[PDB]
Amino acid sequence: VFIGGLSSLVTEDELRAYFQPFGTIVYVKIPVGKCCGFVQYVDRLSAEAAIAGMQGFPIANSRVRLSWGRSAKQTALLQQAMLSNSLQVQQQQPGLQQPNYGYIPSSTCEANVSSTMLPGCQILNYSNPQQVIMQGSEAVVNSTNAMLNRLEQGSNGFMFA
Amino acid sequence: DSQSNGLLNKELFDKVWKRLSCKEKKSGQEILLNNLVQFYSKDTVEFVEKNIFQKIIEFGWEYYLQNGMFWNCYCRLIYFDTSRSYLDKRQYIVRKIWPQIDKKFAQSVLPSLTEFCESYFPEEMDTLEEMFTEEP
Amino acid sequence: ALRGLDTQFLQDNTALVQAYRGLDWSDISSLTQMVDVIEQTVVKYGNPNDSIKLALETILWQILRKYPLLFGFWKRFATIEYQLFGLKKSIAVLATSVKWFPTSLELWCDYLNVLCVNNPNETDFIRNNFEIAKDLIGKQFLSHPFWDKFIEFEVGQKNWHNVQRIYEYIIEVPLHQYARFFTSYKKFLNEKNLKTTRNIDIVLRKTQTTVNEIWQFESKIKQPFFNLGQVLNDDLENWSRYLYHENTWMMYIKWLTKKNISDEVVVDIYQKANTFLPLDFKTLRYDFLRFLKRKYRSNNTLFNNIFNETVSRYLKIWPNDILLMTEYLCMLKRHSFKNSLDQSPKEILEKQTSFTKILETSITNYINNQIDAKVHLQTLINDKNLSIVVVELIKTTWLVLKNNMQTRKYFNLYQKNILIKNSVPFWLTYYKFEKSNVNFTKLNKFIRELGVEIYLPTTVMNDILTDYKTFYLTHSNIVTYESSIIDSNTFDPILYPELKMSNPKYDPVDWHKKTEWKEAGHIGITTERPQISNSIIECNSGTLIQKPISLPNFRNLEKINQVKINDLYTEEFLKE
Repeated sequence: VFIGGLSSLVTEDELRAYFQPFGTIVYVKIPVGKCCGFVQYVDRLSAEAAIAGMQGFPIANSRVRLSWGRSAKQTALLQQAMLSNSLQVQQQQPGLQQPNYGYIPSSTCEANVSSTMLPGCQILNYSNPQQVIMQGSEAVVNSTNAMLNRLEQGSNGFMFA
Repeated sequence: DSQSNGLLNKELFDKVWKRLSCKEKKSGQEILLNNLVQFYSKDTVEFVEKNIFQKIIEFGWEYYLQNGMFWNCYCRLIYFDTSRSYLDKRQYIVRKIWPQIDKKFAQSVLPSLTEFCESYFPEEMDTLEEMFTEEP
Repeated sequence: ALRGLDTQFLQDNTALVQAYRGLDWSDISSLTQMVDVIEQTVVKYGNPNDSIKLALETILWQILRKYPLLFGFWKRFATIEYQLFGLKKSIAVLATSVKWFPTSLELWCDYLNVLCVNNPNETDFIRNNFEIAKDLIGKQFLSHPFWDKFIEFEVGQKNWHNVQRIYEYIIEVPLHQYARFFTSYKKFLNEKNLKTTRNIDIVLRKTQTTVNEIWQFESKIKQPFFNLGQVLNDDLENWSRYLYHENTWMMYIKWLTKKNISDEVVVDIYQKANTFLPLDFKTLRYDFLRFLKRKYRSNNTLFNNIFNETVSRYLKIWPNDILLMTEYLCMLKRHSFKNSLDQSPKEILEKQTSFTKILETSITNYINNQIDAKVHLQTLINDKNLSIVVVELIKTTWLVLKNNMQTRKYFNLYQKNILIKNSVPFWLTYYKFEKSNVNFTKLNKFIRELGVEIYLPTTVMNDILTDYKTFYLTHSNIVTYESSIIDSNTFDPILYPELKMSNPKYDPVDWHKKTEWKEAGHIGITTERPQISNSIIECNSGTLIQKPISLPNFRNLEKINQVKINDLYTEEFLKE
């Protein structure tokens, strides 16, 4: 996603806090003072859900402008080949080499495994920053426990995100 | 003062206590503790402090004594009680909770208790640091 | 930014003074101004730095020539080339000479004498010493150079055993046992140095840096720590750092903390790593803050001032960062207003009310845009960091002085400000306050407003909706719930948090021209799609036979090929 129209008073952690529950997230780097950011998800489904859900929402009192937009490498490539104005052709983003069976897209797990591998559960997942973890049994305990931690520490001021 | 008795009904508190008694075998003990300290009243907090926290101290169970979230919750119960004034709640915490935690456990209990003392009691931070300094 | 152009401009401006052959007081001061602008921008490596010292010495500006040497020592730790020159000069000096010449010599001896290439520095001081007639002073430098593992150690030993014809072996046993012990260490150190001497070669690669062997050399000088170590690992870090790498600094600080020298040495190293390191690293800096908090217990007054100037210098460079403001304010509440339990309670309560008074006059002063630079808190307030000061005022008014009327007055005042209506700890403190009082009217009106008119991050909105559903289920009965249901908002505190979680913009209660229709199969790409106006596919065929079917009306038949894109990316970021 290209998140455009930012306040420029918003950090990267505070911008990770908005766009994280839509799905797991590879990187959230933002340029120094171009008043616009860049968020990249693992899933196409989660990124489309983020553009639907967060369109025009105000981050630090400025209506935000969400749309698509390439990476940092491709942007440097297009910028130098546009100052040389030669071709400015792009490259397709890499596929997941499907059929992939473990993964149920748009799903987050935040942190010994004998799982019965049945269909309704989730077996594999992407780790949060990055590597691949076998999904444990106790996702809800770790998640709920971390959000009680986040509430009690954020009320006193140790994370603005 | 028109308070529905929440988890501390005698039919539900038994279901809570039979799960807090298993002590590490069952997952999710911290959320049971953390959801039992929202009463913010006089006799309700007095029930909770007389029945769970005092009794975990009285049995001397090692899992909860070891774990810093237990002592953070047992301070945060008393401090958000709206029945005490400031002086008696601060003096109750520093004089009769913090002495009870064992110094062999201090390396796990101090990182969770330090965040409490840094958030709410910045003045009494040096007392907590000198209770657990590396040299007696 | 262009260090090459900053190298080129000084190389061009010096070549304008040198080839016009004049003193050129414009270009002399311009090459000096280009030197000052560069040296403030870049750490100024000693080989490049020496030319600046050589030209100013050629311009005979003795007082200024000494001062640039001190800056050079800070810029490069292994600057024996700048050290020797600063020792070569300042011998041509005034009356303070004899004391200053050894002072620079001994300061370098605590700076560079533990290096393998330090043989020229002691010899030059020996050359200074032999020019004096203090043969006792020459003898003292001889025994010290014998005891340190240096390059020409055997060359120094034999030379000192012939020039000293008068007092050669007054203590034979002491001198030779120190010499052979030096040779045992230098034989040991010869393994790492030759492994370093055979990798350093400028080919713009990892071998020129020698980082693998430098990490090897630093590791093997860490473990066999025979108490030269702290000076040696300093000397080992100095040659390895000169070759910005903050992890090397963290390892040197970790080793020196484990070695337990006095803390002011560590504070000096921390200040140097604060000074020469580039901004945005954000990891050794907070390490420095928590070291200043931990070591505060030993010695009181100077660490408050080190802390205070540190936090001011770090809100110079990271103004958007908020953990510094609450960390400063925690230290202010501890140090400036301290009161134990053993003190009489009127003293305690007056210190709390003084803290509330200074904090409220600070935020009331900053909102109405009048500043008071005598109080340091007035300077430290930033509009990203104002909210945490308001939070400290709320939490202190409500939890310490314990009046709910004044607390509600502060909430009802400050939630209308621009800077803090969208702040996280203010509203989450408000949630904990209206949870402490167990009323649900303000909580239902709060979480009913949480997406539309109180804009919070979605992680915090999810946390608030989850914890408020968990709270409401266990603290409220059906007689309260069924009277809490109102139909114009279809709000119900059991199920509405379960629906409002991931989408913030949620309204609870001509379709063909909305922006959800037009980009249906494909987001972002908008196309008006052709459709039949009066379609009959909802009508059953049991009811189509009753009367004959009309012709189709069409809409948007011109636009089966037109597809249009609002490219925010290219317009607002590629072409600015």
